[PDB]
Amino acid sequence: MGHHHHHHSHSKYAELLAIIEELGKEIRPTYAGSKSAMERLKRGIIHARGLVRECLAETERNARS
Amino acid sequence: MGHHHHHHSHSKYAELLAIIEELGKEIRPTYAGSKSAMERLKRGIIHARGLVRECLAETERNARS
Repeated sequence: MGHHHHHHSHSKYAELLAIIEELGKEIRPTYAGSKSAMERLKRGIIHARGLVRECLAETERNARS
Repeated sequence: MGHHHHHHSHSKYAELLAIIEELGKEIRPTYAGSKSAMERLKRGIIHARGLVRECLAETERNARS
């Protein structure tokens, strides 16, 4: 419990969270046949994957894989 | 052509990738008005969001600001 998001600092993670919390909102209008919402949904989904691949290229070498 | 992934390292980022790319598909049946699809999309998004908070809070202890 705590309706108080952290501010978007210079971080893959702060942005990655900010994207995915947005994408959950745009499900309702996308399902309701709204073409602007499905665009925002897709836009963030690809943008999020971009941060995940930045984080993977880093953390996979930093792990042992 | 970047469909080939790496062997998923024991990490939430690897699982996170697998979710978010699949959400890219989930846009199509959700927008179509499939009630099963909006539930898959949302389930994936709240799961993904949880993974990001786990690694964000951990990087909050690691990195300063």
